[PDB]
This record gives sequence, C-alpha cells and structure tokens, in this order.
Amino acid sequence: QIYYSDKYDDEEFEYRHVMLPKDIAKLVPKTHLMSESEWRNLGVQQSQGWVHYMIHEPEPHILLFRRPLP
Amino acid sequence: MENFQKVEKIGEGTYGVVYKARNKLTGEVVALKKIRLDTTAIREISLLKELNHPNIVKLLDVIHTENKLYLVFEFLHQDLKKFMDASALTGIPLPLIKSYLFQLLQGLAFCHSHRVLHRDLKPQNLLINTEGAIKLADFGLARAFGVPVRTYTHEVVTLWYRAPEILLGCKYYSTAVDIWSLGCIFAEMVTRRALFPGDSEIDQLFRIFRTLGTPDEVVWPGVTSMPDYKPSFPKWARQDFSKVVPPLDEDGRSLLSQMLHYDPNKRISAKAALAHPFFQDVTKPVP
Repeated sequence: QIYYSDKYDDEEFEYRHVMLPKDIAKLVPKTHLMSESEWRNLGVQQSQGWVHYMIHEPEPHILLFRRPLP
Repeated sequence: MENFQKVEKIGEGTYGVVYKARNKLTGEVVALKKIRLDTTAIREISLLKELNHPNIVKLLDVIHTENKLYLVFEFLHQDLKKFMDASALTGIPLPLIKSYLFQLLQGLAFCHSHRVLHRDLKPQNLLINTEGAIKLADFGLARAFGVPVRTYTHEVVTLWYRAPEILLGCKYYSTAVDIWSLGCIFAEMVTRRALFPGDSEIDQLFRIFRTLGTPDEVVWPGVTSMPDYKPSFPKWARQDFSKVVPPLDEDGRSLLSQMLHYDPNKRISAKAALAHPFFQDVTKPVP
C-alpha cells in the first residue's frame, strides 16, 4: 500500500506527505525524524533530496517530506 | 416507543440510523434516530427538548428502551448536502444563501447563549423544508457521545469543517468552532464545493494555511501555545477572497473573512454576525 500525496510548494520549499499502512507504521519510532536510509527502509520510494522534517503527533503514520526549491 | 408506526428508513447519521415515522396519536410524520447504546447522557439530552427556536430542529422526545436510545424529532425532507448535490448546475440563488446563513446564525446565536455547542457541524445536520427554512440538528449530542474518527457504519467522518484550534490540539476550545464550521458551509454554499477538503488532520491544516496564510504570532496571538504547532509548517500567504469566493460581494467576503478568523477570540460571534452589513437586504425565498 502506502498513499503518496500530491506535491505542494511554498516560496523556498516543495513538499509532499506519505500515509503509512498499519503494518509499516509499527516500524516508525515515536518522536523520530528519519534519514533517507531509514524511510527508504520502510518502503518509501522517493527521489533523493526529500527530508522527513516534521511529525504531526496526532497522526504518526503520516510522513511529512520537504525539499528546497528549485 | 409503541406509538410510532409506518416507520421507513431514511438514512444513516454518524451516531445511528434515521427513520421517517408516523405518530399514531397525532397523525404527524416524525423523524427517529436509533442510537445503539451498548456501553448520565440520556437525562442530559432530554434537557435539549427545552431549547426551542424556529431554526433548531425540534427535539420532540427521547426514549430509552433495552439498550436503544430513540430521538423523536421534527421531520424535514432534505439536508443541505443533498440540496447542494441537486443544485449543481445552477447553484443556490444568493438571496436563498443569504437567507440560509442568516437563519443559521440565529440558531447558533440561540444555542450559544445557553452554552450549548455543536462542535461537529456539517451540511448534513442542516435540515431544510419546502417553505424556505433551514434548521440545525444534533446540537449538544457531541458533549455526551463525543465525535469519533469513524462512524457507527465505520464511514470516515468529516474533518472539512473543523476549526484550526481543534486541529492544533487546543483542549480548552470556544463556541467559535461552530462559527468556523459555518463559515466553511457558507463558502461551500457559494462555490458548491468544500473550502478545505483535507484527507488527514495535517492535510486539513495545510489546506487552511494555503488559502488563509500560515498562522503566526502576528495573525493569531497565542498560536505558539497550541500543542500541535510546529515552526516548520509550509509558509503560505493569505489569498484574495475575490478569487477564492468569486460570486460573493464585498460584504459577503468581509463576513466570511471574519467567521474564518484564526484567533478564536477575535473571530466574529453569531450575535455580531447578525448585525453585519451583508444581511441588510435579507429576504426568505423557498428552496
């Protein structure tokens, strides 16, 4: 599974969020920002450059990615 | 419960099933809602039978029988979601829209004066009749049952109308949450589509930010006191309402803007919304 959100931008960043299934979500630590190797390990296929920059606590199964523009 | 005959199933709310019925004694049509009470809450909702207003769906009676709680209430033929679904190729006449919002603010203004909130206001609990009237259903039920992530038929509930403070984790939230939900319903009644249709709580927040600008201490003092505020949220600017809600006039935009204010404290109240210039020419055309 794994829902990949549409990309969205602001002035100096490009974004996207990924929603994880219950299985994969049990592998993501509590209040932890991940490195490419760590989220790629979860199955998240994404280009290089994306940064897990934030965690919305009420929905810890949504991975929020950021990447500087252009 | 034996006095309700000719019972037909109308639909499914987020609490239970809704039927159209007939009172054997009086011969009137009525609406029933069977909320399966598996596991005070009844005595408190019975007290809601005391809150009458031409714009509040009349709670005729509450009946508790063997693990079932039945709400006998006033019958209205359609809700706003269905009415907007059907008016998709013409929309709703601005005069009807101005009339609806006006009546909606008198019901909110009534209930709030009695410290009764809705908290989970959606177009679906907004009931219409053939005479041009619109009424609010389900006020005060959320503070007995609480509104869930999923319904009784496990359908996914609507985040679309939630206030930003609820979304950012505020525990001590206002009656201004209802004015927010109603400001969303207003724009939707005007554009025929939800102003902020998010797929998650964070997406719902981002949706709000893209249109209204990302909140900070300038536009929303005390926003940094919200449990779920992060200084790294995408940074957006407030969009121009003449673009967002095109048909609406300057007064219609001014009010929408004030009902959608970030700071709950500065957000217009139902009472003050009623005195707004927009309603200077309110009529009352039929559906």
